[PDB]
Amino acid sequence: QVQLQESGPGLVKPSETLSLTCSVSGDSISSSDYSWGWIRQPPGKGLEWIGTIYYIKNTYYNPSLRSRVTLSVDTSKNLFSLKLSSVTAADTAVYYCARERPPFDVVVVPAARPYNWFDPWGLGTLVIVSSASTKGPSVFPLAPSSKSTSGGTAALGCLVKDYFPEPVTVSWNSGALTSGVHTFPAVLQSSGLYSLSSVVTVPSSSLGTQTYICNVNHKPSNTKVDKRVEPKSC
Amino acid sequence: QSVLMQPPSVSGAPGQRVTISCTGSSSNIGAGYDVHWYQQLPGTAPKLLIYGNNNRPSGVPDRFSGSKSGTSASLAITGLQADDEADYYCQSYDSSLSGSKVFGGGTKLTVLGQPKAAPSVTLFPPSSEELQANKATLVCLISDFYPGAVTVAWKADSSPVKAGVETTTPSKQSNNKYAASSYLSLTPEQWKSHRSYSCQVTHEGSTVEKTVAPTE
Amino acid sequence: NITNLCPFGEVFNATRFASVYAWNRKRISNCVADYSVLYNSASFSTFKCYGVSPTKLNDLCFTNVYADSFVIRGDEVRQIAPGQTGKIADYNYKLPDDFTGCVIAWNSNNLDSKVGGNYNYLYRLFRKSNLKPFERDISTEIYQAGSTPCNGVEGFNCYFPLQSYGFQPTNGVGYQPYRVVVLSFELLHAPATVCGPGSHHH
Ligand SMILES: *[C@@H]1O[C@H](CO)[C@@H](O[C@@H]2O[C@H](CO)[C@@H](O[C@@H]3O[C@H](CO)[C@@H](O)[C@H](O)[C@@H]3O)[C@H](O)[C@H]2NC(C)=O)[C@H](O)[C@H]1NC(C)=O
Repeated sequence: QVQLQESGPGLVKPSETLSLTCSVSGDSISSSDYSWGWIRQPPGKGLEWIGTIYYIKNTYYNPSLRSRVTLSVDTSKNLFSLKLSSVTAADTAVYYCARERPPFDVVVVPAARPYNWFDPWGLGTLVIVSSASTKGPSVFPLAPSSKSTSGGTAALGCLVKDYFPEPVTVSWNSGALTSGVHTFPAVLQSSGLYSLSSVVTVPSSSLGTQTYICNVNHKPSNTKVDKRVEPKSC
Repeated sequence: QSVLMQPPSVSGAPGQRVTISCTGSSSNIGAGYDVHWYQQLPGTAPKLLIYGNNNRPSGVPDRFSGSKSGTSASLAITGLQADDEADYYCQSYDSSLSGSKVFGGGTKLTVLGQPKAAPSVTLFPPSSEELQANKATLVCLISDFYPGAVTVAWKADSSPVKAGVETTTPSKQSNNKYAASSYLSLTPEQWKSHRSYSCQVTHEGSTVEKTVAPTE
Repeated sequence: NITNLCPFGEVFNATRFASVYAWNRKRISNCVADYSVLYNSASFSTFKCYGVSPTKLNDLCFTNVYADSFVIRGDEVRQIAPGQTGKIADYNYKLPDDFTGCVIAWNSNNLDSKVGGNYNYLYRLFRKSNLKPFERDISTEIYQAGSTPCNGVEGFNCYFPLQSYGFQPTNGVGYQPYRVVVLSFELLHAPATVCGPGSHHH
């Protein structure tokens, strides 16, 4: 059994240095057989190798990140560490450490490095890069255009833009409208602020008859906003 | 963006066989380097599934198999079970420039538990309220699709737009089908500098697009 | 009385072969060498001779013969020939342009690959200059690709000079292991000491 445990600050401001530490249990980081690596995953996206350190001093870096990556080993704490300089919003990701092992029955470990795989993996730690202070959202109407109006159903909604931190709650007509409603999870923008949208599918013959208000609540900033959504012409 | 190319989604009924390809080039898989496969269950870290093209670590069931041929590799899953719904990643080594480990873009495997459904797409231009606030956001809302896997691509006068785009992972709505959203954030200047913008939504290999124009 | 056949099975039937970067050389002298039985000893994928005609090799004599042996992958057998270039010819085993000898090779997938992979056959990937004919580089010094010295440590622009082949049984033939034996014939201003049966010496 080998276990790896990440640890790092959850939030870092842009241009700062991200420092992460991975503690190894059930093995020695002074190994001349195994290497120790970092991989990351932006929320909702794929995996990206950061770099690897082997036998205390040997390093191998992702070429597109090499200038910003520093790896090191502390044998007294049985851990290895990652430092990523000059972070931007593109560096918001879950960071995993992993043991990188060579194929079985290998005599010359450094010669087999291209055939290494990752096993086991740590639990991962989410790092958000943002300079955002707590801030209330702006609410804009997503009006039903002349398109859906011509048919049977009509889609309309509310854009809840540039708030921090999460979460924000959205209802419609103070909770009196619930069917056909879907409120999406938030995206984190490169500004370091969140946005989400809430949509409702409604009968087209209701657009003059029925009022449609989205109620938006952002408790951290103590902000509440009602927005009426009407079919204002092009 | 990833150096190894995987299909974004694969699906099969419980008990069927399923394959996930992983195509590289003569500088990685075609250069003789091994392919490893990791399974990422939802909410969990990746875990080793296949190593060295076709070897199973202890604990990985018989139903998983791997192979490689030329510049490509393949993960096969027989007797599909609900436990198998996950994202699968291939990984190899690329010798170009100074050398680097490379990953595929990942494949969402869906074990079918309901009928397939093509997405409905609605593209909202920036509201006049937002434009008066000196901002522009195009909102592309996608709903009522299954499996919950979709690829979103934005175009400004047929030119692919990468920056200013953010997209949510498909999540279930009240009828248990899936929905997703994508945003293109622009300044008003660049909003009005193009004839039209396209939100293109690819689902199970079929692409539907919606278009908006600042004039219309 | 010199009825002792040359010990070719010692080289060809050796249970283990060397990596190409540390290729082996066996000195063979003071014996009789029929090459017909070599060209009939097994099914060789490659059997090319340079400098002397392969028809009447048996009617020739030489001071001594050297048998170099190693493993490479299939697509690299073509580099074991005069005038060739590539990582093997440049960095691992180099034949001269005026080579006189024979290159013999056969597929060893049944011996040198294994399920899960055999990664213990290595080749040299980096070198500051090309090998001269028949020279050998067994060093494992970190390769300094850039302006900053390596101090025996791997890093950017500091690379371990050797790399594994990945030999698995289901590899394409171009990536399967091949055992290679190179026969060099030394013609020196000295009495012959290796002779074929069909020469008028015998
Ligand atoms: C490497 O080892 C193999 C196997 O031990 C050698 O092949 C063997 O070669 C002998 C040659 O003396 C074969 O015996 C011959 O049989 C024929 C008639 O079939 C006869 O005309 C010969 O006089 C001799 O008795 C033997 O069958 C053969 N074995 C196999 C399995 O092919 C091979 O020669 C060795 N290589 C070298 C370079 O020494």
